[PDB]
Amino acid sequence: EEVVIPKKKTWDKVAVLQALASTVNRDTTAVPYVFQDDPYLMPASSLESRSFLLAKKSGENVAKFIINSYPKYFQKDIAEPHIPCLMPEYFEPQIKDISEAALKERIELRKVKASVDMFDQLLQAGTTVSLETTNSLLDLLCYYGDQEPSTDYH
Amino acid sequence: VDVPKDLTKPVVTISDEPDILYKRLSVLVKGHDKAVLDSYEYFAVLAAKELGISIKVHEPPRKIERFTLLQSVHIYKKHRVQYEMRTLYRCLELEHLTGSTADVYLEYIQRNLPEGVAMEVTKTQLEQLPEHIKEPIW
Amino acid sequence: SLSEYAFRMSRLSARLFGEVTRPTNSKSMKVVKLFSELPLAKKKETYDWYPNHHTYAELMQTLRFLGLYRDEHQDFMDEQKRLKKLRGKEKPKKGEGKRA
Amino acid sequence: HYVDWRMWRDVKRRKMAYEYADERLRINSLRKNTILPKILQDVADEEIAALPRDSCPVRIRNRCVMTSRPRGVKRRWRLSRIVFRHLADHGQLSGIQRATW
Amino acid sequence: ETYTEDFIKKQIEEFNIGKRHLANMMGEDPETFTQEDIDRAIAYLFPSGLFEKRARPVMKHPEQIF
Amino acid sequence: ERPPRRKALPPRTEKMAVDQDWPSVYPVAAPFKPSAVPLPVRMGYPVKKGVPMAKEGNLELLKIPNFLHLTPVAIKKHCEALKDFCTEWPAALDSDEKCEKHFPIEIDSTDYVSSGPSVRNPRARVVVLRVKLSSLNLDDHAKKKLIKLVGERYCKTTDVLTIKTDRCPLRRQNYDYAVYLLTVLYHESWNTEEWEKSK
Amino acid sequence: KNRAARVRVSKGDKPVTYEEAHAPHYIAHRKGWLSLHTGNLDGEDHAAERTVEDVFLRKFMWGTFPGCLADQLVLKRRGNQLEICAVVLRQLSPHKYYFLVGYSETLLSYFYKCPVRLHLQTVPSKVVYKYL
Amino acid sequence: TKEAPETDTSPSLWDVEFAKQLATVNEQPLQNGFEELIQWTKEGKLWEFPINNEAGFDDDGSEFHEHIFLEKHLESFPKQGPIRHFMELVTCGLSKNPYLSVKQKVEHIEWFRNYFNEKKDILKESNIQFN
Ligand SMILES: [Mg+2]
Ligand SMILES: [Mg+2]
Repeated sequence: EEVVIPKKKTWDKVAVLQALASTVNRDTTAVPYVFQDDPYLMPASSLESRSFLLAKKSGENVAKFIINSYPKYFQKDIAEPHIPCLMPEYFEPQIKDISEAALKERIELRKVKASVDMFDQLLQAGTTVSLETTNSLLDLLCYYGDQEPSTDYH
Repeated sequence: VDVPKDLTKPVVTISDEPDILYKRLSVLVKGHDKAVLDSYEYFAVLAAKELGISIKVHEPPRKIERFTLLQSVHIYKKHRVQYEMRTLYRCLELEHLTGSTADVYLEYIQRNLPEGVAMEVTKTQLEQLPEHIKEPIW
Repeated sequence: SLSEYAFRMSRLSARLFGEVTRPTNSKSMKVVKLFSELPLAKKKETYDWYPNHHTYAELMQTLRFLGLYRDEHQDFMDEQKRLKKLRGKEKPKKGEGKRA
Repeated sequence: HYVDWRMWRDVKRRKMAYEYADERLRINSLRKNTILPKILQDVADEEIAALPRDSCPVRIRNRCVMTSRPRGVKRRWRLSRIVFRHLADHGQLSGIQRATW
Repeated sequence: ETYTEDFIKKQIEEFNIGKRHLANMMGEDPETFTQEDIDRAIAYLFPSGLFEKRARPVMKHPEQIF
Repeated sequence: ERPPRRKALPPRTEKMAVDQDWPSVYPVAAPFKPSAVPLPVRMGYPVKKGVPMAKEGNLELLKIPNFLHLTPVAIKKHCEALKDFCTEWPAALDSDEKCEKHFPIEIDSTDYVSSGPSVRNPRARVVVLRVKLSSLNLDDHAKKKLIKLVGERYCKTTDVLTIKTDRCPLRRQNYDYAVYLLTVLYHESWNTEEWEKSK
Repeated sequence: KNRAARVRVSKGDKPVTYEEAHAPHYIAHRKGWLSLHTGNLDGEDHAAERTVEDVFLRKFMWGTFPGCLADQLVLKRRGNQLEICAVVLRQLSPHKYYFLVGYSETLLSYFYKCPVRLHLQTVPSKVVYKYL
Repeated sequence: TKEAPETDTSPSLWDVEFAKQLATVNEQPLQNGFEELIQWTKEGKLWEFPINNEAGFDDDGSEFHEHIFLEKHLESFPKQGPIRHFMELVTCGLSKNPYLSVKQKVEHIEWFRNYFNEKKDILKESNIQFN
């Protein structure tokens, strides 16, 4: 005798959550979910709607500013599996040698002023900068108009 | 009136690989509170019935851990404060499940596991004899 | 106190299951126990026993200087230390102390 | 910023012991058997004795992480009996109640 | 705290309106929902292990509470 | 202060119809919000000649792990959406005896769900393999040799060989080791050594 | 006489909340636990790290929302998530509350490497259970 | 369309920036609780269910035989004698250790290979031949 085993079914990690989400509809008595569900904190106007979200976004920026200003305080990783997105971000070039390979870093970091100054120094030293590296510098310079991209704070 | 006309359903693709077969899932859950375990059981049994799973529930005996501490900061040894931690149990025993069914049910009930309740899922998997053991080589 | 058959079957099972095969006394069996577990110093309970008090203290001190954390305790000892200067009980200069 | 200098000394001992644990384990294995020659085991006896004193795991003390109390500490919470009771009596430790039976 | 008769009357209206939501939540008939079904629903929705039953969440008719 | 203090709006439970779609109000697990739950639920040990405290600002109701997102209506609707993910148990395997005939080996593994930042649990690596020796093609000599090699892993009453493996860091490695041990045990049992004549 | 976590009778003019009005022998009879996690269940690990986190979070929230908290926090842990439920007052402007929620949720998620949510419930004034 | 795109060639800053604007047109605030859980799951912040206690941890894709059978590393050592017996005990312990990676177990053995090489003079005095 033979028993037929059913074929396995495979879905994405978020599929079950998406199936449960389809079952529910928008609650008409509630304000948008992003807001705090509290009578005192619920937005009561179109202007408050915008401002309350802007205040929350400002808080998130201030926290991110502190996290990136003091990485030391947020370097103890207790998460399993590791969460890359919840780690501090390092925006400063870590290669201090004057070379083409070290220059590529500054272009990846989008340091328009640092990259151009280093490219000039590299050219004055007389070392060879690859066409691809020079083209990458032009992409960075042309896109941002030789101006620094906006940052949180200096 | 403002109802979505069509809804994007999550994509489930039937694979070409045979599914796992589970003889039993023993979902043991621990909690300090009995009423919370009662509500979770009602949830998990109702979910199993609606999904066609065969579920049997029994209550393992509770475990109470007691330890003693000194009541005063200094001296007065005769005086003690005794503390306890109560761990209550509910064992949900599923039977004759498939790998896909078990995955769905487990995700659903584990995502809804209330705060302060742990789980230990023992999965018995039906298997066939390895090809090497079919006959001796010597 | 084993037969030749029993002894040789025990040695085969030990080889099959990965146990010690050569005759080893209880003293030398400690080497197996030493390398089968982590040293006590290497267990996370041991070396991560304390929370990093530097991180907590330094983080919450920075957040106070930034205006985002109110340290009621530190405020209490800053008012006391301020009233002691008006009273004359100020900390002396290091080296240039009362004694010499 | 540790509670006191005693806690700070234990913090350094736990760190040094961690750094030397593998080397100490390897040398002790040479000593804790009757197989190897006694001449070799004598050299290992000296080598482990020459390692820094604060690498010895027996010197570590389980102090209360909050107050540094060296005795009366519950190992599961790493808290002194006085600090544990403060948190338990205020209902801030999950599932811990007063025992009466 | 003194409970005037108007206050009690407002509490009764709230119980009757709340009773209909509780039947709607549990998917039962609002018209045959009894006090023993209310207690069963409240126990499921708000599970409390407190040993003393007078400390547990309750949804009773104001006449029996006040 | 130019205007009067900001006044809290009335609770939105006063706008809720008695025939609403409640699962839409509490779609997922959330803390008890007295302004969103249209129930006059009270909690708290009453003071003398008093009543259990009202729900607004009630810390006891906030401490309960509520099941407002798992009402019988929501559960039935949820499971209707999850039926697409399930596969059908083979109808042939009606009884446990039928399962044993076709699938003699049983592998037990355990998963531990705890709360915290780390999912790791060292107990999850353990694998248990159980197989009845009657399902294996063992002659008289082989069966006797196997029972002697395994020792207490064999139970005469049930005739089940239990191989527990926890040597390797991972569960997949312990499973491969358990299957490997069964293979070498089977073949080694069949092999007859010359020293076996000293029995 | 026992002292632990007992508010002592005065002249009848001291307002106490329901939490602080119950002595430790009521922690599983009339009042519940202010934190729910699995650390203290039988066979469960990491009770120590959960405890340190609770002590920090209660102090962080006390100083981050100075003068706003109307009662003790309720700390909830479900799997990887941490949920802080705080009963606050209606004195601080809503803009400042939204700023502090976005700031605290972000700062705490990066500190304890987990998704953290803060659920604020506002009350007009401190809820008085009795006058002691 | 084009039969084969330049997948190996990395995108330029313009291509990366244009792909960020295509995300912005569809960007909306979270609509309900289920959406927040979905976002966290995709970001990697939330655990993936059903819970697997080894999620994200693989021991360098090592096989069971690499952990359990470590005699291959003992080849540099004498085939017979006390050192062989002692090392057999060392490897037996290491084979029973689930808390060490294969790389760490090899380090233990490698350290012994060097130690005995340094002590060959003592070993020769004890009538033990190493390498
Ligand atoms: Mg000691
Ligand atoms: Mg007394």
